[PDB]
Amino acid sequence: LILLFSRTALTEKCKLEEDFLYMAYADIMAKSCHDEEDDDGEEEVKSFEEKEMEKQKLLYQQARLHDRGAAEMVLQTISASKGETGPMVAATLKLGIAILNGGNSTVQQKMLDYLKEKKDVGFFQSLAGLMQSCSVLDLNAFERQNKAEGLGMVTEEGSGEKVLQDDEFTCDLFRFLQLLCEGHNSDFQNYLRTQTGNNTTVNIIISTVDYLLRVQESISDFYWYYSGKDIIDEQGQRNFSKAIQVAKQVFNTLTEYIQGPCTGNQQSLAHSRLWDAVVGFLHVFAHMQ
Amino acid sequence: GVEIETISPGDGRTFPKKGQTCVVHYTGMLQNGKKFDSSRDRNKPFKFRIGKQEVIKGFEEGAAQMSLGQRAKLTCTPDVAYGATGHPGVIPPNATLIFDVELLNLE
Amino acid sequence: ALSKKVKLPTIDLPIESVSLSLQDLIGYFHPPDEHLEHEDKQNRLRALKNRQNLFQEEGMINLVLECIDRLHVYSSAAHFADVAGREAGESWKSILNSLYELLAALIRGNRKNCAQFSGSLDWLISRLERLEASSGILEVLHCVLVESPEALNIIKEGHIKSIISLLDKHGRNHKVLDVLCSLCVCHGVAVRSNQHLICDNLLPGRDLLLQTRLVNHVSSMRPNIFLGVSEGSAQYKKWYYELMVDHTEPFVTAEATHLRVGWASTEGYSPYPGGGEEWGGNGVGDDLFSYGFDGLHLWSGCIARTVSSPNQHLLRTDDVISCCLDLSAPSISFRINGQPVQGMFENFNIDGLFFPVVSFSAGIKVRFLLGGRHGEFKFLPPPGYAACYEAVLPKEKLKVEHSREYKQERTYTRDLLGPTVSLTQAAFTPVPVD
Amino acid sequence: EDPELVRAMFVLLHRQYDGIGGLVRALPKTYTINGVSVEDTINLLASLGQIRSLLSVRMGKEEEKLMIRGLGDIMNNKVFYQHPNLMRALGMHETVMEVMVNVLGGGESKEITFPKMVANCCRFLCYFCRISRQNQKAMFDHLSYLLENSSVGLASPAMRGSTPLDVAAASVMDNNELALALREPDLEKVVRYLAGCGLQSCQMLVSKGYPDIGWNPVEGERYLDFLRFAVFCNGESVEENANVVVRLLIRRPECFGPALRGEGGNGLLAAMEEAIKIAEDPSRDGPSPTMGNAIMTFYAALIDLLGRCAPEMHLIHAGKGEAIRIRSILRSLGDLVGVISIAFQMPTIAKDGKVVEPDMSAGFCPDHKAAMVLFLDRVYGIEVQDFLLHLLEVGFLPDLRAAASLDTAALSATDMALALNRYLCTAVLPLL
Amino acid sequence: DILELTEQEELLQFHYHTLRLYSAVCALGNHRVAHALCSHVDEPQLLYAIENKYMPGLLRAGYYDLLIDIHLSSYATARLMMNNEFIVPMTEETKSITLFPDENKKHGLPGIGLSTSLRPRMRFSSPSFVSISNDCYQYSPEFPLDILKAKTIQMLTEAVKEGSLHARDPVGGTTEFLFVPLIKLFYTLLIMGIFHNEDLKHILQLIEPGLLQMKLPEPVKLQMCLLLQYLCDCQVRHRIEAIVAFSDDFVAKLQDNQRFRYNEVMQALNMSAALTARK
Repeated sequence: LILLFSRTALTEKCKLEEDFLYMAYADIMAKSCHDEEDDDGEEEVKSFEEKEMEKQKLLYQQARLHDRGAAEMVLQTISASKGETGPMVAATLKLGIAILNGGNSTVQQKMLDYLKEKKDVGFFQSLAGLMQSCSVLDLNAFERQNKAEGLGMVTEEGSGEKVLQDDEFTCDLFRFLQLLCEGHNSDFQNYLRTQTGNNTTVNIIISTVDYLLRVQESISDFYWYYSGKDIIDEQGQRNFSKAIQVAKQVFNTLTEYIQGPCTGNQQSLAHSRLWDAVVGFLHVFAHMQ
Repeated sequence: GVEIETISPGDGRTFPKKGQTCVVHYTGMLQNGKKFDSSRDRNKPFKFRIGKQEVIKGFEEGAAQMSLGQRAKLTCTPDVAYGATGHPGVIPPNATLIFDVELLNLE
Repeated sequence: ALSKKVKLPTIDLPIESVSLSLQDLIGYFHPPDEHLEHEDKQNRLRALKNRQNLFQEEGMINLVLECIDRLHVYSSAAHFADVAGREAGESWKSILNSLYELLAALIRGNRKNCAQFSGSLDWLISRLERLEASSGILEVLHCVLVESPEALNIIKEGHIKSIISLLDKHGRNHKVLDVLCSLCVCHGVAVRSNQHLICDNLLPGRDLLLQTRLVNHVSSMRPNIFLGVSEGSAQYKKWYYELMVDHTEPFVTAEATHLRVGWASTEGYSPYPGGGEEWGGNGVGDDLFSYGFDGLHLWSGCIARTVSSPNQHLLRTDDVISCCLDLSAPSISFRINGQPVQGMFENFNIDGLFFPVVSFSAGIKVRFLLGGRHGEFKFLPPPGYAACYEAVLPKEKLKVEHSREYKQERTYTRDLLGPTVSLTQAAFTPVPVD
Repeated sequence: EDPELVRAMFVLLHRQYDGIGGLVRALPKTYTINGVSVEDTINLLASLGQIRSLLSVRMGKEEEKLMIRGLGDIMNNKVFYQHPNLMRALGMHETVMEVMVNVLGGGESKEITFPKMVANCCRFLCYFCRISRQNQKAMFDHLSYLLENSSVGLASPAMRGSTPLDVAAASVMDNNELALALREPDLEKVVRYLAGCGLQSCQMLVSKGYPDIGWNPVEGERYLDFLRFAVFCNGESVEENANVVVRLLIRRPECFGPALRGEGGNGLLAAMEEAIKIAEDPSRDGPSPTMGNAIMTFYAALIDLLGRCAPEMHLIHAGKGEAIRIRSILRSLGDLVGVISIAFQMPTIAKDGKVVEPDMSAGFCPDHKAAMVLFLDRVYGIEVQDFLLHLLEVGFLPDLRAAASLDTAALSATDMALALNRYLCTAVLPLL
Repeated sequence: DILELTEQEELLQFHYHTLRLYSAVCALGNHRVAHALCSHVDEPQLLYAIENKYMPGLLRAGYYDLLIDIHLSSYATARLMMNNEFIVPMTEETKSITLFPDENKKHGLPGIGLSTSLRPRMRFSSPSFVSISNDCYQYSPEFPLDILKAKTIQMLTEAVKEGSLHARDPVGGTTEFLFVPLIKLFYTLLIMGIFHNEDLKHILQLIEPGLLQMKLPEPVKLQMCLLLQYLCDCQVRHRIEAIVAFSDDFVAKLQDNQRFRYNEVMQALNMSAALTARK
């Protein structure tokens, strides 16, 4: 099955098909590896009798999935879409974060070896396209949606929002980036900026900084729009929570990029447009508080 | 128009009239032994009614001589056929047709 | 540079170098040889498609195809070969086929570029005006049909008739049909702008229409009585035998019901179930050399030779059949129910030998009445005639045989019968000596 | 081997494991017809099956006739307009869209110029909007591509200029939510499409050359009509769309001025007189025995769009809602102030008389005057005594004509009196 | 002859490509080409070609594909396209449908059941080559299905009996050339609802113990997957019919209960739209 998916993704199409079977099986695998609840749940359980067993079972499930070549399948499926946002890319990223949970190192080594031995160029370009295709708060869309059928949702057209086109997809993509670079992986940290073996170099760091600047500008514009009001709407609460979660995920991804001592990544951060983003965030915080 | 070569004995008293269906189990045949359609391999009766000219006039001109239970060999002039080109796809142009019409029942 | 019939030693004409270049180019466009692994095959296919698209864009926005068409000045088999150098078009067919194959491969590409060979009429009619090779046209039509079907509207009734006429003057090659399959639905990818027009136009031409037959199986029956007629030492010339039929229902399976009581020529007609361009024939009165007698119709080789006689009817129940034989003066007349019929047969196969035979189909019952106690003659023999009994050999009993076929329907035993037409091998004649 | 085999195998395995998924997917397709209407549903199902069978293959000469016959058979359907939910869930609109893509093909070829299915299907699908607006919501997604390929020439009214804009107009007929859901890029697209109609005209009707039909050109009015439908509502003017529409229209000059000088143009005081002197006595062409209505109709459509684009005053915001800036901008486009003289003239001439003389072909229409008075009411209004003291009437010549044209005659009346009556009905200037 | 083509390689290819052309010209529905093709090949010829044993494998598959593309092409395609609509009418006979035939919650036989859906009309044609305006049709000739079903069942039983023995010499050509066209014909006859209840019972009992136990090649597995998909689709259709049959009674009870409660403030009291209607 994994060979079938890999050979379907390897053959060029210049178009992302539907492939409902791929979606169903990626969802099945992601739910199979999602044994944990990632919440409080029960009371304070002891942290060695069950925690070690849970880690061992997660490692066993990840080994079962990736011993057949799941990592190569995920990389090929990501590189297949030439920077086009699609549900199949979302399913692939969900599978990636499902098999990369816990900061596994064997899958990271396998992906790095595959990328080095194949000299792939479409992966980084696809990642840059996905970053450029991400969404923002879209203040004008929220303003238009606020005034509907006189006031509110009197028309009852549907339960949709049309205020953040891709927020779960963006969070999944950045969680995949963080997990893929987790564990102070120095070679993988340096591989996202240089690509020495590759003929064409794409800087993921600058794209991440640009996306952070974009979301900071969007949040500041939302605050400036809402500065005249006094009470918080429920839609305002949901949009604020989504924006805060996306910004927190981007910040975590940036921390994992330079968590270990990496001179090149630190200099790239310093020479980027980070400082304007931090200035805007501080300006937002000083009045949010 | 048509030549009637009887190949079976007939009573000669019962004749097909106008306004009633006639059961005919024939077998078409082109020239030099070729054929194109048979109406007995399907094992179904072929019933047609006289008056609306839904069938070619060759059958009408050929069924006015033989009686019930009499098998005859028919020949169709291209002038009395469909036309200069005939039926497109099964009849060649300017070609005569051979039939083996037979009357069994009259209703 | 040598198109204008210039002097040969002035500017060189390196046929060997251009042949080597063409061979290297054709081997350079090799199909990816899919028997190897998927990764390398996919890489080769991607490189080939990108190369072909780029070559297209670089080449025939305004060039390449014009150069190839100007190169195609070979309109004579050997005149231009002799006029310019020793030979010019020694291998024109192979290079033309390979050039069209590479052209179609370039047209395929990434399924996004089909303009020159699919949106024009002059180049298509220039291709169709020669009609020597069909590999390139099939490839380009198949690729257009796969990508986006829009090159079939160019194909008109004239092109279809020209392609069909290729099967008439030139023998079948199974490639024309594989092309006409590509001018059809091809399981979904169809356009009814003109493809259905030409599909309906395939039928009235009747140069593609084929005829199929379905005939019942029949066998020939002969007794052991051999005439053994010779020249100079003849013994008997008169014979008379009759047969009876009781169950003779027609329409058992179809109109193809065979029931013949006459004779067929020994030389020319053989017990073979098929063969021949003119439908062959495996019964009496089936071939051109026989006549047959069903009582009404005497066709031979699909030729209308019916006779006229009063009270014409099939060989129904209680209908006698009589036969007459003569050797000095050819005069054969057939009498049914006491009334002789017309159709006198003259100058039969006097030279040689012939045997009494009869053909029959399924669901028939016939009786043999040769004479004596075995055969009771219903009607009296004509004057000057003798019954078919005097030609009985001693120390044997007359019976019927299998008419020199191979094997009948046997369940357990599986015997093989060797070459034995009759009692002798060289000639079937008596031995009068002095 | 044979990866299609393993693909089908695992598809079947997953589908048989996840029966709940098949159950939830199949249920929206299901419908339920009651009793008697089975017979009329069978014919509809057969017609749709024939359409779907012809969908995969393309259309030619007789196939267009077959499709039109099938559509004529499907129009006289009882349960067509009685079960809109079945019509939406049965996926006909996707079939018609795919047929449209097949007909258009690559584009800029127009092998067959006979769009009649699309207009009838769109109008009959969008006529009902009180129930199951989800069909219009679905067509809103296709609206972007539909506006992308807005070709010229519609066979149903024998007009040219915009083939599929009727579908868009029916899509934004009376839906305020759909109008609010409109975005900026498609408005930019239609603005650039309108900006391309600035080329001058030499003959009575010519696109590039070799004219065929020279009755009446309307190629410049369809875009304005679509913008008017997208900027207004049943009884309200959407300000969010109006602001971006007027900003895009004012950002670049696209209205060519055949009588003014310099950049800009849009001079009514000369162009209207040129139109009424070139269209009343002569034909649409210059040299003609004793442009046409196209230029004046285009100007009236632009005026209607601008008037409906102006924000409503003293109804929601009166001087405290940023509308002052846009009102001043609209006022700056004086020639626009001095349109009362334009509204005063009555260039119709009823002619007629004693010896029959029926039918008019080059008559001024009162709808254009209604457009001028609507623009005046929307922008300036009659809230001040100055306008009443300057005009004292909606019009002297039209009112005198209406007073004179009052007789029980089948030839003098029922030809122009209806238009004047409608124009007087639409005149609310003396009101308020 | 007819069997001499097993030696002549070129003539066998010629005839196979002629059959492929005949299949390709008349496909995806056609008006007059089907009749002209039926002029050349008739019912008894096709029946003997599909029932013969010594016939070459290529010609057998060609004749099978020709028969399917002439007769069972348009109707089967139309039914396949409509099979994803699930339009269930409400009459007096559509209420007697349950999820299980008994109270034991038995799964039951997927093939046998009561559908009461909106099936298309099976209207054939009887042209006899002397007629006019013969365009709306399904079958150019009148195939006798009563003997066709029996022939198909008999040949399927013979084929599975031969394959159970695992003979070295197959029927035609090899083990797949005799088996792929037979399953193709059986599948394209089963999807059209031609088979009756007893034929469905025989088919189900044929594979219940087995057809899936021996070794099969790839195309036979493809055909088996298609048959299983059709069976599961029939099960889904039965489930949907049972669901809507229960839903009619449930919504009737809900309407009765809502009518029992008195809550009306509109001027048009006791109106039908007060139960279930937006306005």
